Amino acid sequence: RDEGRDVLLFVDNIYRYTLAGTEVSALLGRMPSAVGYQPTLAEEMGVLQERITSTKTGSITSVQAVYVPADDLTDPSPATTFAHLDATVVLSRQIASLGIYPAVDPLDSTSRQLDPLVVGQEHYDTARGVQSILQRYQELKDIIAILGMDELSEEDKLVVARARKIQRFLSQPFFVAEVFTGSPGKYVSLKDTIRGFKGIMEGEYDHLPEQAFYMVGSIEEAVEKAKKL
Amino acid sequence: MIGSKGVSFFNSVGGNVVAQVTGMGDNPSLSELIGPVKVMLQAYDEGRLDKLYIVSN
Repeated sequence: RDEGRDVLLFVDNIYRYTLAGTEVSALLGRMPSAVGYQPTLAEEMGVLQERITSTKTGSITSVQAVYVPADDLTDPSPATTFAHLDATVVLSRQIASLGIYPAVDPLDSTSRQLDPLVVGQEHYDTARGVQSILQRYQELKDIIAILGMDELSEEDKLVVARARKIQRFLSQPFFVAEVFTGSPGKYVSLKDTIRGFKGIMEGEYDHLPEQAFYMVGSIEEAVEKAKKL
Repeated sequence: MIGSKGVSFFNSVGGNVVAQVTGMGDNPSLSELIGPVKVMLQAYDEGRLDKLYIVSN
């Protein structure tokens, strides 16, 4: 960095680093913090995490896999790690248990730069639009389970239907993931990602069944898949 | 249209509702049906209807 300007920094499990510091904290002879963690969790994280940054002399792009223990996003490691991230995408087991294998929870996952002035209005409105209807769906999820679909208004009925399309258009096969799954990979333009979701939300691709959207690239793939089935 | 739930549904999905009766609940009567039926009948008399169906379970 302090010479050449543009570097990438990938780190597997910053947690494994904090976790290491915990196995030791006992023997280092300091009292235990909350949940048996070190009292120095706040700093041990910050020191390392504060090191990664864009200098005047050169910037650093960096993604890193922060593990969350026992699925608890309230567990200290994740809880404190959050503040140190520009963009924070989170994968939930519930979304995986379905079949969506970029298992990102599009609701609890956010970025500090999902800003209209930054990413243009079309991207923003589309992002928050997709976010909303997907959240409105989570609310209806309760009454559906107890009283069935036939109890929704014709409008809310359409809300869940459109949402469930989005919910599985979020999915797509990764190249690296071909090894253990027959599905060949795909790569979607940031341009297409907007075209499709904006599109589904407008109500264009309704007629198509849900499976048409599950595990495909651009929307024009969802279309062609609808033909086969 | 006969009954609230049908009036609401076709109010949403769209349709040409020429007349309606609602709120009979657990006490239906011949009296309250005379209205809507008279309308549909009259349409048949005037040639504005060539068939007339009942739709129920």
